[PDB]
Amino acid sequence: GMTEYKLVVVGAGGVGKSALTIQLIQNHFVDEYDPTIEDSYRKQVVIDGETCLLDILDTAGQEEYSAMRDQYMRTGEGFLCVFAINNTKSFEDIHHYREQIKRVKDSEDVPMVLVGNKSDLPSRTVDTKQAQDLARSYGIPFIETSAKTRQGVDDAFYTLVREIRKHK
Ligand SMILES: C[C@H]1CNCCCN1c1nccc(-c2noc([C@@]3(C)CCCc4sc(N)c(C#N)c43)n2)n1
Ligand SMILES: Nc1nc2c(ncn2[C@@H]2O[C@H](COP(=O)(O)OP(=O)(O)O)[C@@H](O)[C@H]2O)c(=O)[nH]1
Ligand SMILES: [Mg+2]
Repeated sequence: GMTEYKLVVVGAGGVGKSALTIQLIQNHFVDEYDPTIEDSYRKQVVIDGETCLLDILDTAGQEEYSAMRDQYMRTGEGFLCVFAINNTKSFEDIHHYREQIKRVKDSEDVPMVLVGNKSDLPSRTVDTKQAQDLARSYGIPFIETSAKTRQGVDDAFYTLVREIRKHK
């Protein structure tokens, strides 16, 4: 049977969660996607020669710590924690996203990748060393991406699948 991997993309509003998801789905950069739309999208891909089905939840909206939202997020098998390299606040939020993921999964071992998006921009405020060091602190991979140019997009999603495979 073809394995399906449920991946959830999280991070502050405006970091490029939708742009990254749509680059994976459409193979096209979408600079404008209603920031309120939270939805899921599937794609069949080959990852290391194995054809699998990805189901990508692109999160959006206000925080809500409720039984129903926790249940929806608990469906995720792996998470991309996305910040933008020109937005320090988005980077400072990362620990909170990781903490909430571990809380809903009730696990100290949740497949996760740190993603530094907007790598095409010159306006960097978060050094690559700081981001690599954050991923090292938490023992997770770090991928530099640009939804604009497609830099890192497969690397981010496919690495997360590799992390789910290691966990399962
Ligand atoms: C960084 C904080 C600090 N608070 C002030 C506003 C900014 N923040 C903020 N904003 C918007 C969203 C989130 C946020 N934090 O986790 C999450 C996710 C989706 C991640 C996956 C696991 C769970 S489980 C659950 N119920 C969630 C929810 N809602 C989440 N989303 N956090
Ligand atoms: N230059 C650049 N802009 C990006 C990139 N990804 C997203 N954007 C822009 O960042 C803003 C937020 O993107 P969006 O995908 O809506 O973020 P979301 O709120 O996390 O879903 C929009 O103005 C996008 O055009 C990227 O990699 N590079
Ligand atoms: Mg969005």
